[PDB]
Amino acid sequence: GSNRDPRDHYDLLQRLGGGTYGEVFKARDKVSGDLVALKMVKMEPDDDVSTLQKEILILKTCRHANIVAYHGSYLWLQKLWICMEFCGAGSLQDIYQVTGSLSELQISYVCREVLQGLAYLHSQKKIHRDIKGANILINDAGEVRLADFGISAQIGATLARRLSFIGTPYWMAPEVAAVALKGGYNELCDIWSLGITAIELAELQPPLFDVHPLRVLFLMTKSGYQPPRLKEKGKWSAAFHNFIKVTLTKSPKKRPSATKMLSHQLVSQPGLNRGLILDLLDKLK
Amino acid sequence: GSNRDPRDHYDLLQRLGGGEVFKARDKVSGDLVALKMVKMEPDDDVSTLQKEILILKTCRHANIVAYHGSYLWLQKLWICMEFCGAGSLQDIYQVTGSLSELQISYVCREVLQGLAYLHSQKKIHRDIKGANILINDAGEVRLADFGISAQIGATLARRLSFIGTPYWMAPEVAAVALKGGYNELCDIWSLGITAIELAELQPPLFDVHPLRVLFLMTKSGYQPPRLKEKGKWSAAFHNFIKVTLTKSPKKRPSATKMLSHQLVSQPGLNRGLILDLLDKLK
Ligand SMILES: CCN(CC)CCNC(=O)c1c(C)[nH]c(/C=C2\C(=O)Nc3ccc(F)cc32)c1C
Ligand SMILES: CCN(CC)CCNC(=O)c1c(C)[nH]c(/C=C2\C(=O)Nc3ccc(F)cc32)c1C
Repeated sequence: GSNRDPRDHYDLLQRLGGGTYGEVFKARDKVSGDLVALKMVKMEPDDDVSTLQKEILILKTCRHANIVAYHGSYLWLQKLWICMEFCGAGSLQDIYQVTGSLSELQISYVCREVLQGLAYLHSQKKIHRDIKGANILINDAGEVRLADFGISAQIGATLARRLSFIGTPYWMAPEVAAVALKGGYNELCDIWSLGITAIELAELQPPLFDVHPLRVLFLMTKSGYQPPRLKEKGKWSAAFHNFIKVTLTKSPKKRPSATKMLSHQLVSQPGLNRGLILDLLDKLK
Repeated sequence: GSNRDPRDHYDLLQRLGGGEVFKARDKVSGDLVALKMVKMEPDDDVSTLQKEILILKTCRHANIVAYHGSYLWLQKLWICMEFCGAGSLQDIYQVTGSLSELQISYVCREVLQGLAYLHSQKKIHRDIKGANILINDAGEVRLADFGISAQIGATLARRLSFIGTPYWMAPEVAAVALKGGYNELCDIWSLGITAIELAELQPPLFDVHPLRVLFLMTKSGYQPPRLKEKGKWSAAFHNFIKVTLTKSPKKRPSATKMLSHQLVSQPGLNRGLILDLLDKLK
């Protein structure tokens, strides 16, 4: 990247979102006039810039239609600015909080595009680790995009010990919870999270959203633990109930991959296109 | 690193611990080393492992195992390091029983020196415990690695935290299941749990389910653990435990500040205390 003021190339506009992790702002390229998203990562004076730089190189090497495009980065006065593709409708959580439940075909389309993104991430030896409505972006043309590629499947692989992770517990696979008492998870943890995300788009929250997050992880490690299910049987077709059953299979040895899931009836059926989301975006008035 | 068989330079002697480690001897110098072996799959990315190795090459301190080189051969990645003859403190205490207070004080002083270094290099260990603290035949103390960068997933527009063993994790690491993050002071808490582990042979609440231990750390009225038998230990050891086990990371002292504590500043802390403990194995 460059050590320069990003205002040299962009007009900084409205705050789109943020958290403790950092902020994201709308902006416009001064030359082209195209809108972009600018991730702003705040640094402390003693933070190691080289580690941030290393992460950026992953954005420079990975490219896919269903992951937000990367345009460049600016390090300036303890702020790291990352230029990404703008997605006008924000996240699916921003959309379903206004619009209400998504239709079965809208969820089918979302899942297909997210599986295309996951199949790519996984082939590049990355694991997303937090697939959920808030981390799936939608543009004005109704196209689906992941906000990042995740990070390497091998974290601390050279260490003589294992490291587990905590993403958002309601979307975490059982074997990630079990790393607190056993060893190992792999890229299939993202397939379970996609199944919870389908329930989250159908119903307006994931299963057990009112239970404490560490109790949700605890219940997943007990024997006789039953994976979650759609609460209304009649409202959804057999194909959707099966997609939920196979994506939410308890054992990762029996859970299908992103490539295998792209052959499932729910996401292989005709009539899945960006137009179904353009209909969802029309419900904002 | 090299793309060649490590057996070109090393005589492999013994399997040590399962993520596989071998004791070996250098063919030219005759010096013993530990060789870590990582099995790779045909489609694994080589650069990701070699990026990790570089971190190993950049960091150097007496209280972390020395790195000697690496070898890639037929989908096996080998990392050559300093050999620590007595193994881990857990391998030692499972035979010898409880460590003495002076032995614990010397161990903590040495680990704090390693952590102060590790933290100045912007790393976090994330799993300080007896099994991850090595001892050599001379009774010197070494961490088995330098940890990983303090920032993992920093560029992501989301919170993602990487987690060690629940019984040794700080309350703010448990709170990550609800909101926010944590910092390097989580290793100071883990060292306080390790001191109780070396004194009692188990960390606090070892019979409670690991996720239940973490759940209790997020509740209102949570109270940190203490040493069980008050009269066996001096007030300096009780105070060391009290300050390292400060619930709030904002009030918990740094490794540098903990190095001025009476327990680890007292005279007579040297490798001889550990040579005594190693005599109990024989
Ligand atoms: C439907 C609109 N919403 C109300 C319901 C408004 C709230 N949501 C919004 O403003 C919003 C918009 C319009 N874009 C983003 C985020 C990103 C974007 O565009 N490219 C990225 C690339 C990476 C990244 F990590 C985030 C983004 C948000 C949160
Ligand atoms: C006497 C042996 N004991 C039986 C009671 C314990 C068994 N354990 C043993 O033998 C043992 C010994 C003698 N060294 C190690 C490991 C390491 C070593 O030396 N340098 C490293 C550097 C990095 C690392 F990740 C591991 C090691 C073990 C497990």
